[PDB]
Amino acid sequence: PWVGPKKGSWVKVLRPESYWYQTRGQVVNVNQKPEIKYPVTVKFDRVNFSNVNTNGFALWEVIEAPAPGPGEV
Amino acid sequence: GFFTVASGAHASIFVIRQLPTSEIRHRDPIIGHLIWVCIALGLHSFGLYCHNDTLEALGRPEDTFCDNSIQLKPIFAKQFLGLQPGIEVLDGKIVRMTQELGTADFMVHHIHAFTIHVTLLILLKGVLYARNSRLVSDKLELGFAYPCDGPGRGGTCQISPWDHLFLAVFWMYNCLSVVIFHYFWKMQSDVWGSYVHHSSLTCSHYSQGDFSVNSITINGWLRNLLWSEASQVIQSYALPSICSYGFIFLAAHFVWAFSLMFLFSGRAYWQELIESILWSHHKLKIVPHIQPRALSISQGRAVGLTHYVLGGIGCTWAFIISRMLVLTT
Ligand code: CLA
Ligand code: CLA
Ligand code: CLA
Ligand SMILES: CC1=C(/C=C/C(C)=C/C=C/C(C)=C/C=C/C=C(C)/C=C/C=C(C)/C=C/C2=C(C)CCCC2(C)C)C(C)(C)CCC1
Ligand SMILES: CC1=C(C/C=C(\C)CCC[C@H](C)CCC[C@H](C)CCCC(C)C)C(=O)c2ccccc2C1=O
Repeated sequence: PWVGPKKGSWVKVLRPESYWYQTRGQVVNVNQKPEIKYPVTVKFDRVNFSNVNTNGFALWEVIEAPAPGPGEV
Repeated sequence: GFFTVASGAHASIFVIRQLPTSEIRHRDPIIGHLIWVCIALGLHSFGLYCHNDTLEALGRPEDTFCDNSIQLKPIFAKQFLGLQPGIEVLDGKIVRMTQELGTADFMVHHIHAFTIHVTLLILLKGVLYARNSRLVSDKLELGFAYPCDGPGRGGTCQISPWDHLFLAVFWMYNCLSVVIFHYFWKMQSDVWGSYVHHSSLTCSHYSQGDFSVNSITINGWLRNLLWSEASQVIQSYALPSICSYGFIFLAAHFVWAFSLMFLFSGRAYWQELIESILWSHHKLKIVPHIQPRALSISQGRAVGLTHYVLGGIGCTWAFIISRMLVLTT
């Protein structure tokens, strides 16, 4: 079964040190291997200071959220 | 000055992009001796001025370097035109007059040499140490215009030829400002002016020939040149002719001061402030998708340098032009 969020669904990042903390991204993929500490892959339209668009998060660092509306990050 | 610093810049770029000449392989002696000559020149030339200031303040003019006191005669400054004695005049003005050199001219010329040599030192160091150095050995890989290599090895700030130019421009501006002040004051005091009646004329100069007596001290430069001759520009508001020059004087002071912002501050403070500000925009749903960023390090340096030079040049421009316009009319 799918351990993490569904592929393509929007997840709100809960990692305090993340550039996208409390903002939402799209789940690119989730690693089903139980040995992966940070399986979920989330991409965001806003590049961070290092011009990086995607990142890897653990199952406890992302929660399911609705897609951003107009003017929402 | 600007084109000389440009030549230094593009010499550095050529060294980065192409193979340098073999004089770069003993660069350490070259720059070491240039450093020594810069230090010795600055010490002697400027410390003569400082000695004059201190001794005159203490009340010992006999101990200062001047024509009446200990005098440094420019023996090598010899004539070559072989002109006839006298001056050339045209309708109440001195079109041509010989410039008489003394201790003040000696001191100011050696100040000129010192500043030229320090600017050359900065440019030559940037050119010769562009590819690599003892600090960082892959400066060629880093390129031409990079801010640093990191806080490591003590800190590698402004190791790039771009930053070497960024400093050589400051030094060129300093040199040219001193040159402009020397020319302006010397011409006003000893060359330009009117005359009052074989006929012998007593020449009334605009600055009253005070260069040879007051230029020997930094206080003399501050008082008789900046303060005394800023009367025209500083008091130009009511006058229709030069009110613009007075306003530009003020605005150039403002711009020069504003440059210090970028010259002293750093990227991270402004980036963090921008993020804190952007919090409110995001709160109110004002989301700029071209995400605001603080100016890069090199850009901040460039902006600071540009504003600094522009403000200084504007102040000098307005001051000299106001003085000349008022005096001649
Ligand atoms: C052991 C002491 C010593 C010695 C023998 C030298 C020797 C030299 N230095 Mg100097 N130098 C020293 C200390 C010393 N330095 C220190 C501590 C500094 C750091 C501020 C420098 C910074 C320095 C620079 C930046 C440069 C030199 C240069 C030179 C060379 C030319 C001479 C010159 O212009 O010096 C000028 C500088 C001096 C400090 C003079 C030498 C100091 C003497 C020996 C002091 C002896 C008396 C002392 C004050 C007694 C105090 C006693 C009290 C505390 C009880 C020469 C090889 C120049 C060079 O390389 O030219 C090619 C050069 O550009 N030096
Ligand atoms: C330190 C470097 C330096 C620099 C950049 C200048 C720059 C200038 N000097 Mg010179 N000058 C210097 C040293 C220097 N001087 C020294 C040490 C003295 C003796 C006190 C003088 C005495 C002097 C006079 C009297 C006059 C100038 C003038 C000038 C102008 C050039 C025209 C001229 O006649 O030059 C002449 C240049 C010299 C006489 C110096 C020769 C070059 C050096 C000193 C050779 C040393 C090398 C030696 C073989 C090895 C030394 C080893 C070391 C370990 C001790 C210009 C502003 C003229 C000017 O325009 O005045 C308004 C002028 O009238 N200078
Ligand atoms: C709050 C006080 C204040 C402040 C912060 C400033 C700030 C400034 N003034 Mg000043 N100014 C002030 C009060 C102040 N002024 C007052 C009360 C007046 C009277 C109305 C003036 C009149 C005035 C004039 C007329 C001018 C300035 C200049 C400037 C600018 C200097 C920029 C620079 O880098 O110079 C660098 C500093 C120097 C080049 C030194 C110049 C003065 C000394 C005494 C010359 C000594 C020469 C001697 C041969 C030794 C040289 C050594 C050499 C190695 C450098 C700057 C905006 C001048 C400028 O733009 O300079 C380029 C300029 O034109 N000011
Ligand atoms: C590129 C480069 C650069 C720059 C350079 C320059 C700036 C140069 C200049 C040059 C020059 C500008 C030169 C000139 C020369 C001159 C000459 C060579 C002349 C001489 C003279 C004579 C020889 C004379 C003599 C006399 C006498 C003494 C007396 C009487 C007689 C007679 C007149 C004969 C830099 C470093 C930045 C960087 C790297 C690269
Ligand atoms: C202030 C500052 C900033 C912040 C400055 C920024 C972001 C510049 C702002 C750019 C604006 C948006 C360009 C538009 C031009 C001006 C607003 C024009 C004003 C003209 C007046 C006459 C009204 C840096 O990012 C920085 C970085 C590195 C070293 C020093 C500094 C530095 O000093």
